[PDB]
Amino acid sequence: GSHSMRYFYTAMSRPGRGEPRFIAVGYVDDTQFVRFDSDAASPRTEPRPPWIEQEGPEYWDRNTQIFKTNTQTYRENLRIALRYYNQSEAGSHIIQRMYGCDLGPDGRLLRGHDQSAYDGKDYIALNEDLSSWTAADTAAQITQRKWEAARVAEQLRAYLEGLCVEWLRRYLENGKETLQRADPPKTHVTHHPVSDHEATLRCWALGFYPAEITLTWQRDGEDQTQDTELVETRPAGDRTFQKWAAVVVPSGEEQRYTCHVQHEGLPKPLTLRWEP
Amino acid sequence: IQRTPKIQVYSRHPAENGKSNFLNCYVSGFHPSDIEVDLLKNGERIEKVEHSDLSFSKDWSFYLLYYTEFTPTEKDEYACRVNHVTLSQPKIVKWDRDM
Amino acid sequence: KPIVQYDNF
Repeated sequence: GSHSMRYFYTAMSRPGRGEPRFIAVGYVDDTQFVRFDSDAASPRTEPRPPWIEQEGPEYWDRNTQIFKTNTQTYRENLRIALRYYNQSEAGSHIIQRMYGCDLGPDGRLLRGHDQSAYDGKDYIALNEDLSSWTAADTAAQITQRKWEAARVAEQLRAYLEGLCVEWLRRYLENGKETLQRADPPKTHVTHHPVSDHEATLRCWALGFYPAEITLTWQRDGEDQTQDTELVETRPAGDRTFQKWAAVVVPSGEEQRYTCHVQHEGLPKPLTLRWEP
Repeated sequence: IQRTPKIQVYSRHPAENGKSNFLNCYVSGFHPSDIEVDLLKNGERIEKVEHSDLSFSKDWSFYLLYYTEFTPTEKDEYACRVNHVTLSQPKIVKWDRDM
Repeated sequence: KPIVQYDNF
């Protein structure tokens, strides 16, 4: 949907090197706004974008106690997971969680999320109805029956439909100058001969926000999906993103190829050709 | 599971010799989380490198951005060296201003 | 603001 709030939790055990590390990060769309790391000398939750700094001392204290409590909880969970999988206390393991809410165009909950993974594999996930669960194996099935018994989905549903939506709306107001501002991509095409009979055409898209973009190469109006090399969208470091799509074409036929760029920061789709 | 890092080295802005910029090294699609990343200038480790906070994609794989301020020239060469448990030997990717 | 809910596996 139009906007979303997401918190990412990562807990990692490291036998022989102290207690398990717990990291938590929060995002509103593609913008990180908070961070917490139990390995920081004097662990506190820190601001990562200007608009969250206006929050008072009690917001920071409340955040910190939640993440400190989570550190303890996930340390217990890593120990429990070992028993469920008959694993020894000599290995290093990871539990990841990702939860949050999506706001639709009208400002109400579009859909909620809450998923957990163990060692990079799905473990348990809250269903879209925000009432039931999907467990990936017989181990997660135990967690599931425990969560059904403690009525956990109900707690999550209350959060996702209420607080998550209220706070996301508040952050969007407070950070409107950036959160609700799309930066269109600055586009250009490059030419790189590979031999006498072929040249590489590269369509670039730089400086855009948000990350979502579409770059297509077309030969006489036909989508060259099979011959286009695309790089994964990458961050620039200043909040914006970059991406390029390339195609190897026969020398002299460059003008039969067009690059199509789609991004919400653009009034209407761009069509680029290589101008020599 | 174990997933090998994907590596991209590029600059914040298009490269102009003699003008300030930022050398970026983006590593993504990896699991587990421990990883060693170094930015190199003519084969030697750059001292002041910063990185983003650890996060992950919807498929659970991690990603990190390592960056440093730099001034490109035509003589100097830059690269990113990554080491991860899925790699038999550190992978080095040189910076090409056209990618 | 994160959720105030802590449940074990």
